[PDB]
Amino acid sequence: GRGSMISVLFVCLGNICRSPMAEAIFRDLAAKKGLEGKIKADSAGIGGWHIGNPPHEGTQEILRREGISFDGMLARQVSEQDLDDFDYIIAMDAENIGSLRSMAGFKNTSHIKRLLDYVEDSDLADVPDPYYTGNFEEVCQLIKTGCEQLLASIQKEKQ
Amino acid sequence: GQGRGSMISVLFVCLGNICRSPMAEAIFRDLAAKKGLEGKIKADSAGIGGWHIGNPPHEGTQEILRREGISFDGMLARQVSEQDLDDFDYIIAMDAENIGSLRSMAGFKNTSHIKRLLDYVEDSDLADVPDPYYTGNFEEVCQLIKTGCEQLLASIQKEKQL
Ligand SMILES: [K+]
Ligand SMILES: [K+]
Ligand code: NA
Ligand code: NA
Repeated sequence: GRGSMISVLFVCLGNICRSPMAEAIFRDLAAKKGLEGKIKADSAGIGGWHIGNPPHEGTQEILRREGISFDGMLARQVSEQDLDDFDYIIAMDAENIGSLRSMAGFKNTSHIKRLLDYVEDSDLADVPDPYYTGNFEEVCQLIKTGCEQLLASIQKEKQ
Repeated sequence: GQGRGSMISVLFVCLGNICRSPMAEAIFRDLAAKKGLEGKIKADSAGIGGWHIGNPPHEGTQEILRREGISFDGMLARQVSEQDLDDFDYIIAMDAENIGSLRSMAGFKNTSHIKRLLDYVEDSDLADVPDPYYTGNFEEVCQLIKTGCEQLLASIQKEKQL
């Protein structure tokens, strides 16, 4: 539209469960708002065990039932450069925040926030890691509402 | 129980290494001494960030420690490094952010020995020790760190069989 494309990076630990789910859901929400030419999403993980792999089967199953594509999505590890490239860096939990701030040397981190920061009220602050819980349904609900509220916040602030 | 064999080492980690981890270091050391474990367990602290390197603990923590009649002679802030991960048997973080920072630092190194202090208080929740550098509340940090160190020491005594 007017000016540069907005970019959003979702960050979790493995970049196989949470952040890919968020990337795909957010992308789908944006597409439906007709914003695909104005906002772009990616994800990445703090850790590197899963680099190059498709999302966890649990996340694939969730997305499939939502009818959301995830073709071509494959884990990658966040880098320092990502901090400069992306307008919004959206962590899943407090551990991820700690990782990102330390990577940034505790400088220029105002754009690094948790997904549930965008959900007013909200009992939870963290999206739990289902690699450990097994609870992909809970994650899906938390990520859906978080993405809806994040998109609205970006839509407001940037247009 | 146990100086019988190699010394067990515990590193307490917070953000600045001036408020929480020094308080935990001093308190935990005091608890270990009371149990007669000075010859078996050694504690240290360190911070994620580097703003306060070389400084003594925050005045609030000094005041708490004075009240508890616990010494902190020679305790001076330092920043945690990769080598600390391999050196210490236990790495005990004050909050989830601290854990995440240590994870970013670890690379391919094992991180299974990195836990939060209040993970050992089974089960309170509170899970995080609040940062009094920001909150201004040294009293609640003292209470949390006392109970956490008590449970931590008991867990180590059970695990290492003293
Ligand atoms: K990715
Ligand atoms: K220290
Ligand atoms: Na940026
Ligand atoms: Na070790």
